[PDB]
Amino acid sequence: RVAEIQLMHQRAKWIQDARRRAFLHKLIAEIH
Amino acid sequence: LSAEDKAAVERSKMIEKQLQKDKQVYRATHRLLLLGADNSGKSTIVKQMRIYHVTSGIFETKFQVDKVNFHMFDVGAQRDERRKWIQCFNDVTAIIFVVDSSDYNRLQEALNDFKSIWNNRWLRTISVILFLNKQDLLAEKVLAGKSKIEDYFPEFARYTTPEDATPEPGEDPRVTRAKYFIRDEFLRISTASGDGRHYCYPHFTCSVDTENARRIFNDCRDIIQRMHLRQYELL
Amino acid sequence: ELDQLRQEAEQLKNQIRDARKACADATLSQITNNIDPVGRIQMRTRRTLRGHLAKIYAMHWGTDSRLLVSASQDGKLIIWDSYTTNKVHAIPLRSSWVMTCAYAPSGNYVACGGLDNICSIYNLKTREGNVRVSRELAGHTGYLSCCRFLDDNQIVTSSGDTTCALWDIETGQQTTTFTGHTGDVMSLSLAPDTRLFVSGACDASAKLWDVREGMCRQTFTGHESDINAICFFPNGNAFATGSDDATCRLFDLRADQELMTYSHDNIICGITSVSFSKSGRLLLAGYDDFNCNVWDALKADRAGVLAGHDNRVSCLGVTDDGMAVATGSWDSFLKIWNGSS
Amino acid sequence: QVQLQESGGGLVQPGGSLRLSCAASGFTFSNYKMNWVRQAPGKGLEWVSDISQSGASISYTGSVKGRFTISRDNAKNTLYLQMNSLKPEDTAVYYCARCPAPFTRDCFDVTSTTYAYRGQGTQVTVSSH
Amino acid sequence: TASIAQARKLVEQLKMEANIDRIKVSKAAADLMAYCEAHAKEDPLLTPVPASENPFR
Amino acid sequence: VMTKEEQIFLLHRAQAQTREREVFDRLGMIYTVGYSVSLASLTVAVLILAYFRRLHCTRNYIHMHLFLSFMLRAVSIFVKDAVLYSAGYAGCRVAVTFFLYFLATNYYWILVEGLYLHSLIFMAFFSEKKYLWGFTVFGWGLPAVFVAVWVSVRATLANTGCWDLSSGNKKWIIQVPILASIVLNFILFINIVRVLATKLRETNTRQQYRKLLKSTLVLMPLFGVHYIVFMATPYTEVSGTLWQVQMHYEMLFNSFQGFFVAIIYCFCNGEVQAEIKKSWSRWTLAL
Repeated sequence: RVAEIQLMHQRAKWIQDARRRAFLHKLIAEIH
Repeated sequence: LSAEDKAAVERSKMIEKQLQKDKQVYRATHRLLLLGADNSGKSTIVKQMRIYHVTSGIFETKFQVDKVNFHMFDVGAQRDERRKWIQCFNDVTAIIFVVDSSDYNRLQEALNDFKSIWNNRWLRTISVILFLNKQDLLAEKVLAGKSKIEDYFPEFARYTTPEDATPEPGEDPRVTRAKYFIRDEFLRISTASGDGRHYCYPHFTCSVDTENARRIFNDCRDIIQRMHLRQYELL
Repeated sequence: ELDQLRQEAEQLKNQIRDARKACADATLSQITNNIDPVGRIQMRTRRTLRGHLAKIYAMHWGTDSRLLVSASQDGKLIIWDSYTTNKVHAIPLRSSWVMTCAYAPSGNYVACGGLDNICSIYNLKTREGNVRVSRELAGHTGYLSCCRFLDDNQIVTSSGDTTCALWDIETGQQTTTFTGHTGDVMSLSLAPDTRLFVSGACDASAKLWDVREGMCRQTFTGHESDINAICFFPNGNAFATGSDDATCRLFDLRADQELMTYSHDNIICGITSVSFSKSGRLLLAGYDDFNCNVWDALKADRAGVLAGHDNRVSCLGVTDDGMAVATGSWDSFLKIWNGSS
Repeated sequence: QVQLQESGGGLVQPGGSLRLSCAASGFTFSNYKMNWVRQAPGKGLEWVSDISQSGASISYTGSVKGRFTISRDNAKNTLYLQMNSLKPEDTAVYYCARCPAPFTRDCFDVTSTTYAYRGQGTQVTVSSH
Repeated sequence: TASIAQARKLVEQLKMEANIDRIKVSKAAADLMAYCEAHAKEDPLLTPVPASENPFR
Repeated sequence: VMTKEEQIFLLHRAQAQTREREVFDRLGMIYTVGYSVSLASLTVAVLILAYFRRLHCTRNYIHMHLFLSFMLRAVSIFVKDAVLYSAGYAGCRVAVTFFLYFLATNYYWILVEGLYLHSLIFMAFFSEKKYLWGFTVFGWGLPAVFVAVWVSVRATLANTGCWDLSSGNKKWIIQVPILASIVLNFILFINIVRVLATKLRETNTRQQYRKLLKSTLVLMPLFGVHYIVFMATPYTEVSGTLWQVQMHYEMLFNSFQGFFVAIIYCFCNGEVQAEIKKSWSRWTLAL
């Protein structure tokens, strides 16, 4: 397991998940 | 560029490539220096290594072991004094110093010669392949009992056989005790100075076995390894 | 009988010492205090001759001050063009333990020798253009330490058997033999007129010999250790000797005694090569401490230091016109040094 | 000129004592190692003992170990060899040898047949009358 | 042995070396100084030459 | 997963009508500082090695290549951090490709160092040193192959968004060749230590053991032993003690490996120190 590549992939996945969660939180604020 | 200058540059390039090929040949070959007293069996070792292959000033013998070429140089017609020309051998791969183990009276002279070689300023970085030649003669002299080493070396009286000794299974205990006493006498001088920059490789030679050259080859390998270990500061 | 001869020899030596003391009214240092000091000499490297496979043991300049011959202990004798750093020739040697080399004044022959006890002379102007072993000289029972050409037909060679010999190229035989040294002769220096030559040995003595006659003229015992190098003064009336005692000594062929001693507390290593410039004011000496020292011949001070070699200096030479100084070393590099204004 | 003058020797009864003195001139005595070399009749030169410049390291051969004493005086430039409990086999011509180079530990060829840096030596004969 | 012959040859050589016309050391030193001064300007090592005439540029 | 939840979520609804980033920033800061220090030390070492012609040797040539690989790896990491942090742009993919290539070259140059030492101790007996040229092909040519093919696969299979995000098992086209260099070289290291001990056993004394310990320590940064500490570890969540310890170990040691190697093999090298002392003495005497 390469530490650098694993960290890069984890950070990319975290960025995507954070964007999705930010959109969900922005939408639920208006909906709820 | 001038035409004459261009021709000079071309011939210089040709000489450079010839020198590159000569350097490639030279690096593969390893040069060794053979030393020993008159009573030592240097001539027999040279003859064996020449026949098996596996006014004059100096003699060169070329032998190939495992596709590796070694050039052994033996001193020819030279005076007793040797403090000057020995400096020519400051970059040889190894020095094979052959000692007549059966010569008790001249053993001290051999020890002094080995000490001088080991402590030479220009030979401090050159390892020595020590050969305790004529082991059968030493065994016969020990078994005879007419001559005792205690007279020449009183410290042999209190000497004891090392625990790490590996004698021949059918060898008399006195013979191996004496041979290891001689080896330890050489090794004390060897370890007295050097600080690990060069090493001694004592061997017991019968002047007729074919393995001697092979032994030298092995020793050379070790030296080369240690040389690399000295480049990486691992020793 | 032996005791009487020894007593007579001791009396003769005492008489010679008394004569030398009587003729030594004053020293060089006493009267050289009134001359302007040379000062701190600074020199820089102009060329770096590389290509030798092993340590350089000796070198010699040609009469044209352009082509220089160097010998390496890998079995090679390289003739370089100093100005353009090109390799003019690269002669392989049958014996790889060459210790000295000599360039003929005419440049048509190059001599070498070493532990093989054979003086090998090679041509440079062959009909086909390829160099080959022109002649081989044999007869020395010791290692060949130095050799110098007198002409295209005669060569003076000193060997480790405490013997010098004048050989004839055409016949390959010892025309003249010089004996008397007790220690191994390490170097020889030809006089400008080539009629006399000085030779230094390992017995802390130097001897002057007549080329045409063949007997020792003068003997000097100023040094305390083996003399490794010797060089004639440009005027031919003096010479300098370097020894392992870390001290150079200047001897005069007329005063028959040492005139000046060059030494320093910080210097404890041996001296390998010595040479004078055209004027003779500067004495360049190579030492085992990886640097060369240039001393003032009259003031006896460290005028300059040349530190550009990785290993000990083995040989030093000065061109006939004195334009640059060539210094060889065991680090397989030949450094050419010159001054700048 | 390097020269060494030896004194002491002659007929000595077995089991007695003797002293050999060496006077040095023409060189710095304090900067060279000193050795004693004996030549027995019918035999060659052999090393006996040696002492360094400062006397810190002193070594003897096997035949004379524990019997001879070697000392040096730099102020007087004098080398002393005190021999006790002599043997009939110890008769020989004794010479003093100097290291060829200063600040050098290895005496390469001080036992050479025609070594220049040695004295004339003195005869030491151990006989009973 | 050749010890007697060697001693005789050494004595003869010493006799030959003793009968020489030695001169005062001061005169030899003065001659050396004069030779050094006369050729001082002809020594490139002692007096560096300009790079224009120097072939080691 | 990504911001494509908009489509499905809005269609369904119309038919029916901080610790993690802190840890990431801390890791980024620590490895950036370590890699900057390593880059400075390694460029100083490269300048020192190139200054003196005596140091020019095959061993020092391999050391220079390793230092250059480390410097390129650090530069690529910095560029990737700049481009990604603070979108399928060509430069964005190129930065990640260069980062992966330089990482692979660094790993394979550590492997080349190990192989060269092993050849010197076992294979370079009385032979020429032309194999260095082949090592160069192993140093840069081999890493450039399997990465580039991966790029082609990345250009032909998905080619969606930035390449910093995992898209299956294609990353093993690059990781698997690297991991071997982690394992095999490590084995060589052990072998070297063994024969090194043998050499000590052939020269002799308790101090020998002490030397062996030192002989181990300076050997650790060159061979990259620390990787084998966490080489065999599967994917883990961004939380938990295991992941935090693994990151704080791996990033720190990888950042400081170049600095340690530069100190040990260039700054602490006896030949380099002797050359520096000689040059300083010459400069002081001349001035």
